[PDB]
Amino acid sequence: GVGYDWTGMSYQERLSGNQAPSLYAISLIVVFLCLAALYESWSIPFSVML
Amino acid sequence: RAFSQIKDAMVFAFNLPAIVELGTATGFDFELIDQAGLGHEKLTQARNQL
Amino acid sequence: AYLFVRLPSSFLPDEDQGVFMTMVQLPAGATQERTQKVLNEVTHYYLTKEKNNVESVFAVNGFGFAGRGQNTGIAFVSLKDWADRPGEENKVEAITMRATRAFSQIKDAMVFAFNLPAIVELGTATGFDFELIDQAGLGHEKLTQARNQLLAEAAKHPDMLTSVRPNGLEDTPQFKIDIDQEKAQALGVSINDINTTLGAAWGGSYVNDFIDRGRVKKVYVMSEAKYRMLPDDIGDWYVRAADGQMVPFSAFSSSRWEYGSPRLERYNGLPSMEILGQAAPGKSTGEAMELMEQLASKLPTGVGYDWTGMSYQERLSGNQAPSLYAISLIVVFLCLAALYESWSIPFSVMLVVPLGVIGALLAATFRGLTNDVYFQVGLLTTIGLSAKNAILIVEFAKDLM
Amino acid sequence: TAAAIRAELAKMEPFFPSGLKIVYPYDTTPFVKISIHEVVKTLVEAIILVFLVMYLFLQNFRATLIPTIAVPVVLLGTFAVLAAFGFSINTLTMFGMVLAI
Amino acid sequence: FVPMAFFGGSTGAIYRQFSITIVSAMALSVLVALILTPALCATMLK
Amino acid sequence: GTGVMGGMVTATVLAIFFVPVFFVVVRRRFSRK
Amino acid sequence: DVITAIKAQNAQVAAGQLGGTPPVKGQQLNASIIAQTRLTSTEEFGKILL
Amino acid sequence: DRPIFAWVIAIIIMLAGGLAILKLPVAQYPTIAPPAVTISASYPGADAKTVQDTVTQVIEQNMNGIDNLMYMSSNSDSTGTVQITLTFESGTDADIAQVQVQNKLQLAMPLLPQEVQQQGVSVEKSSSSFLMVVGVINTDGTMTQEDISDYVAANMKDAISRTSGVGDVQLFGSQYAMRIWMNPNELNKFQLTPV
Amino acid sequence: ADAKTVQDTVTQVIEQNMNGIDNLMYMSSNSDSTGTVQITLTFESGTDADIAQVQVQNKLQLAMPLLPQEVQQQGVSVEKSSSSFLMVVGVINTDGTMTQ
Repeated sequence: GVGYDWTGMSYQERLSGNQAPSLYAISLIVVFLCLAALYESWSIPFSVML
Repeated sequence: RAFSQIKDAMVFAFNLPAIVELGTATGFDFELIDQAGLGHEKLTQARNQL
Repeated sequence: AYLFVRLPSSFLPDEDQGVFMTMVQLPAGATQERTQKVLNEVTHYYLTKEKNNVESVFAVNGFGFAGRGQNTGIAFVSLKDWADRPGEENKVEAITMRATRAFSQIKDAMVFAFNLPAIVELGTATGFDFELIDQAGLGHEKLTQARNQLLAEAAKHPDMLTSVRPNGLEDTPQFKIDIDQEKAQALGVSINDINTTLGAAWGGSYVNDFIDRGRVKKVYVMSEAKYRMLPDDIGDWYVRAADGQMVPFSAFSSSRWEYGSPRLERYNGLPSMEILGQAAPGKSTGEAMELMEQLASKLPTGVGYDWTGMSYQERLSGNQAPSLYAISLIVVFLCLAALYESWSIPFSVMLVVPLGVIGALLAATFRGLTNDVYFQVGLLTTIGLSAKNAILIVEFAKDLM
Repeated sequence: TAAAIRAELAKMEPFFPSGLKIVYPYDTTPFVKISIHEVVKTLVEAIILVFLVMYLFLQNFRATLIPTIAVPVVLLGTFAVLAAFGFSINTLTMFGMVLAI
Repeated sequence: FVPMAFFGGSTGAIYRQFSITIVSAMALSVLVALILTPALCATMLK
Repeated sequence: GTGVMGGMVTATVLAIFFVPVFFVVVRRRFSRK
Repeated sequence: DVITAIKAQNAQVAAGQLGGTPPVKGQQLNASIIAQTRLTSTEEFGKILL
Repeated sequence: DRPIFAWVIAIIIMLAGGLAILKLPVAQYPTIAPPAVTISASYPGADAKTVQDTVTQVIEQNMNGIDNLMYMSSNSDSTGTVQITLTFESGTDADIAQVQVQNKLQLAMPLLPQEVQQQGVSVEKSSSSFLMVVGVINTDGTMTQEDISDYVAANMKDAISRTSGVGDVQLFGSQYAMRIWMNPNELNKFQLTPV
Repeated sequence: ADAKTVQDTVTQVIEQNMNGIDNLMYMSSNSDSTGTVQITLTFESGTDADIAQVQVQNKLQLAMPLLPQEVQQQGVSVEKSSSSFLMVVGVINTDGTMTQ
């Protein structure tokens, strides 16, 4: 009969983690796209995205 | 240094964290709860044990 | 148009939930002992002769809708999955049917078992909820009579039928202790001392709070049930005087049985009893409410009428089906000339629409059913998608012109 | 709600003593878990029924792919413009999504 | 479609539970089968 | 969807040739003016 | 003495019930008890004893 | 018009479209409620006629100047309880039609007997329907009705009523109280009174 | 009053009435020996500082008379928190010293 809880601290739900991988995931899907708007194909999406 | 060096009672001198509060960088704030309905004295011991 | 007026409308249809509940109610001031006898007789049915449909019975005694009391009680029912009960005979549709039959068939007290109306509340389909108000400031007894008089003429119409019943009706005999103020003041007892005795010993008293193994809880003083079961127990209660000795009841009190209401109700700051009714197997609302309007108008002064259910307020199919297609029509008729021009096209399509609306009332009638708010969306897509069949041959052709 | 009435209930399960098995005599959740699973049905076998009936009439995988690549975009787009501005985001709009399908 | 958005009061917005969306479908269908579809036609076809 | 599929066969068989559709660019455009 | 005797006579009190909440197994009738009630007229106020 | 775009517009409206399906779980309905705000008072032991005159009528008297409002109903019961449900216009503000009703009661509060105060009084939002009934039953050393309903309140209920958008939690039973069951004869013997 | 009393007599009575407050994240308390206690209801980032204010006040408005009449008239207040100051403005004396 002791349990545990956090309030500080323990966010709640934020920080760099969970707000740095899914950030550049939805950034990437955008980044990769319209590197073909007037450029076309998968020809440009590697000439810049990396 | 000078305060904590020699004194009968504890003294700090923190810096204002550039906001209202919450989430320093690597900090945490734990909390231990009386769940089953034990005594305050019975709780404080588990606090000491932790 | 004939297949239309004959086909009744539909609100949002009474749909099965995979869970339903019953309704238990007892007569004039029954005990917690007598209602449990009925709840056990209900919890039995679902567990004995309906094992393959009923998952759980959550019988609650003392609950009941329209208010709690030692006279009500209701039971919640969980049903055995969805695939575990194949046929119509196996689900809420008719599970309630024998339940309503078996309960009401033989019983000393009334029992129902309704189905959850697929929402929170308000507006079934053809339902009504009347309310009779004390306007001039008559007595509650003088009001209840006009309530009975209205229930007398309304039920007097099985022709142009209705089904009307009130709420928590009763008016059960309540025991009145009549304290003689001057007889008590004579023999040394304080009035703010007898009432505390009669109050705390029979009703109970919230004295103070106390801590129980971690948290603050209540301290109630009431007294053993042995000495508060019957009117004769009032006598053997003793109250101390200024002399320093015990004067009992009856020596200063009077014992009388008298009628009173267990549930008084008020609509908008005025004393008002509620009456719940029906439409008729033939006519619905528009006339079911209309005849009810002046059944109250043809009785005792200071009575009035009001509705809350039900009576919307301002909605339904009416007023939200003619003006709907009026502003739909003005739009429909227009831009049947956007790139088509003139009044040439506004008849090549705007009245091609009654092809789709044909059945529709064939599908809605010759398949049982009734015109609902998905018919009132399907009837509305069989208009626009029919245009890509109509305005896409008048345009697909006339572009040859 | 509802996903969180269970939330507290989930964390107080271990501190329970002898014989505290929490049951569910009455719950609404089941059907909203189904009022999605039964309309994904009338969407998937709608799509299956879509690139069929195309092999009849027009014929060919290389031509039946075109009218079927359009259907995710319109559906995905419709539950995006529910939130838009200051209106919807519901079921019945997902049940009635099928009538618009 | 749309205009049912000037509805009643307790049948809340059941006709706006969609005179739109079948417009959020139609106009989006009008546009999705406008921007796309011609582009999907003359690519892999014949 | 019963009002749709029914509202279909009554406007996919009774519209395709029957009554209106066809009396539309012909009977309803002119015949008068 | 006028005031004190007014609220003493013109009073509405909440008494218990015949066959209350925790009953005796075999209790048949359940009825509410009415003791004093609020005086409603000028005549009843005139009869308030001092 | 040409190719490599459009498909990207179809990449959006599906990703941005599927970002709005991340609304999982998402509700069943469409809220179709002319909103209900209920006030609940409880005079313990008092009859139906008293609780009408002493609390019900006093509350209704103070219901002036509440924005919108459709009607006002009451249920003065013999159990010594009454609820007043103020119904508002479909889509008013469940949060603003709440505080006014509370702040009309806040001037009728001390006109109610101090027996009825401390015995509750509360204003909340209504539905009349339940999402979940969660039965805590015993399958070992049987605790019993009174023992269980106390525990479910002294361990569970507090965490519910104060969480994710709960209107009101009607628990099935009651938490413990120090009950003092008086005896009038062992009370007469020592010249004592329940007072 | 001591720390143990102010927990049982006011702190626990207030916390008992915290049911049905929209949103809410957690609830902390500080029953002190000085005879004071603060209950901080924390809400979701960007709720409504004006609507999350009135509900908390109107849950206390049914726990008000359950508190001793020694503690009432001695304040009770509900406000918005920051834990930080914009300005400290010291009024000091530089003549006929007034005193603390």
